[PDB]
Amino acid sequence: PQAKYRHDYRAPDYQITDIDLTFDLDAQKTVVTAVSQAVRHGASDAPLRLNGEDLKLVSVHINDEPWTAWKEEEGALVISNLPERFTLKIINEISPAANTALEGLYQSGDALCTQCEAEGFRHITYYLDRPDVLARFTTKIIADKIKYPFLLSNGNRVAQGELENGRHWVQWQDPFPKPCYLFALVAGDFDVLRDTFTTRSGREVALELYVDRGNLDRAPWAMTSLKNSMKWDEERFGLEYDLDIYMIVAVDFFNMGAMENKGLNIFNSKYVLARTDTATDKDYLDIERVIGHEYFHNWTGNRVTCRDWFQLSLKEGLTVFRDQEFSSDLGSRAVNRINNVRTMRGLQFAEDASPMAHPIRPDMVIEMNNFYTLTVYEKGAEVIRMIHTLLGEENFQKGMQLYFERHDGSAATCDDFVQAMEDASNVDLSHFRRWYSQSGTPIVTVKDDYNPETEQYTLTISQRTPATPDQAEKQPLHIPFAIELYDNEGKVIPLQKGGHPVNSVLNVTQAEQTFVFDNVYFQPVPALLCEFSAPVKLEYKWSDQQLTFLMRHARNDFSRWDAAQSLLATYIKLNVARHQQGQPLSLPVHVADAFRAVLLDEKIDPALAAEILTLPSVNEMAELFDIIDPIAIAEVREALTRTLATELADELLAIYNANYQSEYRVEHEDIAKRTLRNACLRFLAFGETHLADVLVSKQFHEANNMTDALAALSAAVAAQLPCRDALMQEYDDKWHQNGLVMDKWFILQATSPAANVLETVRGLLQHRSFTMSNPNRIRSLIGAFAGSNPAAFHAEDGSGYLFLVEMLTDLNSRNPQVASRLIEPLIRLKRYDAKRQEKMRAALEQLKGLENLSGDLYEKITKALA
Ligand SMILES: N[C@@H](Cc1c[nH]c2ccccc12)C(=O)O
Ligand code: NA
Ligand code: NA
Ligand SMILES: [Zn+2]
Repeated sequence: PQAKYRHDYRAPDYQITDIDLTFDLDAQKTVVTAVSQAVRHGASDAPLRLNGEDLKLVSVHINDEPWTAWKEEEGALVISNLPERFTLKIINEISPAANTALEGLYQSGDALCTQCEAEGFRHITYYLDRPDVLARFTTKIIADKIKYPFLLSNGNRVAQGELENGRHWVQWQDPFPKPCYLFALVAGDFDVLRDTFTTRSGREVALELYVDRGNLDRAPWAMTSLKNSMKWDEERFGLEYDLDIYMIVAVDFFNMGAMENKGLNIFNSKYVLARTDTATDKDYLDIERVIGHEYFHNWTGNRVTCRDWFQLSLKEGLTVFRDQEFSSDLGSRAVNRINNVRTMRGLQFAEDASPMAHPIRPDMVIEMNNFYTLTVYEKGAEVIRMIHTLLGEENFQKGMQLYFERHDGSAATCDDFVQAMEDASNVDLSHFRRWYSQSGTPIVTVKDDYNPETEQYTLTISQRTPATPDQAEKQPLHIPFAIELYDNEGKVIPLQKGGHPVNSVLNVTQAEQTFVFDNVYFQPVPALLCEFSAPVKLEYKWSDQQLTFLMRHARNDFSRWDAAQSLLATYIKLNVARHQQGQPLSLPVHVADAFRAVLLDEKIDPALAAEILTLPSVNEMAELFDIIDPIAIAEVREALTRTLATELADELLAIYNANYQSEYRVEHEDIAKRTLRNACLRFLAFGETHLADVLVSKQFHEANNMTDALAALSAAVAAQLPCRDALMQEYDDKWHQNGLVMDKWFILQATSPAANVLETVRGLLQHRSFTMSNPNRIRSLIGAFAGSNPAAFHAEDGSGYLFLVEMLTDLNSRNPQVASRLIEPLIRLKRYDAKRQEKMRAALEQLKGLENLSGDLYEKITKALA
């Protein structure tokens, strides 16, 4: 497999302006007829090079003349000796039923559906499968009427007819030129939820949600979320939907989350289907986020698309930023920010420290499907958010407006977007652009001094980004570094110098810099990197008392949570070192006291309290350490939970009881109380065994919603309570027919602290609700074990690695995209001790030797073994 390079970008030799597709659909053999209007832009002797994968070519015509001047080669059809403008007609066959990779045209249950991003359309026909080629599509679909009564593609229905032998057809036209990755086709039999949204300017939009027969009871929340998304994009960004119909199809078999195909989004059913007895608060909020995300792509991705795939973050960073802003505006901004920061520090930082490290705009890609990453998406959003911090909302929106004005109807670059922001705002972003080209996580070190003689406070701030495997050279970035200074009363000290106010967002642009503030009338307690103002590691020598002071006094809820994280980090590190020496947990009394105060504080938002009372995950804890000890981390997390459960037992029960809610509502105040109550339950499960078992079993059985039922079941598994097996069996018996609900149970099985977890996981490969044919099942059982049970995955006997090798040997052939998701825990080997590294290296070497090794795995394995 050959690497492709961003610096090799060249405008295409040919454009296609219009394509008319016909599908004669059948699961075994689909015939595709594609009639494209092409125009040569390059040299008169340049051949037309069409991408194609696994196609059976039937015929090639140019202006209806059977063409003799062509050859097929690896991944391509190369057509020579063409006029400047011509009609290309290709007929080819494909086999949806044979498509286990779920890219191109494939089967999802009884339905046929497509996935074309990034380079899936070339699995359907020979085409210019590159996103800077935009064409107007029309799509004719011919199929068996009984099997496929609904035949959907992008845009509007313009023709329909009936044929002999029980077949029918529909033709669709989408007026907006698009790259082929935004093409979609769906055929099948569905229940349809229909509704309407009227845009602010009065365009009435038909909304249609297609779900498997029998699932209409689970569709209204997604529909509500769609309307919410449409309204928000109007209010916040001034953007209206631009077509007459908005279709969403929920499919059970899907490699990712959802796909923004113009006017015909295709969603993993996990991000559509919800009922109060099947879905948790988190599921509801995820459906909201993902519905919003795909909707927001209509402008940031569709109306303006990507010139090439190295520009992926142009749409993904900006659309993730938009979905976060949406969720934050509608819900708790603090809880959203907190959770997004947990993801950055606990998951994205790990990727940036790994062999797969890349800038948000990559320079080199072998398999583009490998680059739909925490970096491109989540760090991409942090970079957008930094622009927002630097510009402020008004200038940011001016930048958005200039971006659309310039680039609407075209494929653009990351640099185009940055230039629009810079030009609209008059803020210089030339240095800022390095965030697009540099990989790795900057470390920002802060030292301070208070001078009582002069009433000056001095911050000396330094930065460095360690070298990464992809980049030997690193340079200083433009880091927006937000601060707040507090006096002894918890009041904010005005920032000023030489008689002028100073902006609280410091521009940290050098390797080292000093900032001096005057009229600092009392020695301050600083709040540093407020609202996680840049995606960086902060090094500052906090005292415990400074941190508990911030937990009490900090103005923004994020700062209060973040101070608690810094307080915990010190004692997590302490207790992991202790674990390694065979010593039990040690925690100062004043630390337990800070958490008691949070529990008992009547004024604190329960949403905030709940997050402070949610310990960092084992993945967040891992990032505190150069070399990860996953067993020590897991056991310390449990010991810390048990210690707090004992110290806080009375308070935890009081708050648990106080937050009881008889009515279940998917409403932010109720969700916040429930999140707090269940945070309390988690500790209570790890307290005195009989009371724990009673509380947990009672909640599981009395729950009137899945959030409370699953919180109880999860606690029973985590604390290995007596009731565990009975409750787990009860859930299986009730829910085994429901794959999405069973995913929750597979996750609990996979992440269990039980000594025999791997045995159980292997046995579950035979479970009635599990199948290797479904990405959701695979991720919930196998992915959760390897990625979310590092203590078991990294068992000292190497059994976890051997298990994953077995699974990846299957998935490499079946579904390389899912295989490549699942190999990630193995490529982290350099973070582990020598003995583990050698077993992980052996595992990777076994996979490297596989017959028919996918490009997806090849790329990751070679980087890991380098
Ligand atoms: N474009 C989708 C992501 C996606 C869905 N399916 C895919 C398959 C391959 C690559 C990306 C995807 C999004 O970010 O909203
Ligand atoms: Na809000
Ligand atoms: Na100091
Ligand atoms: Zn996206």
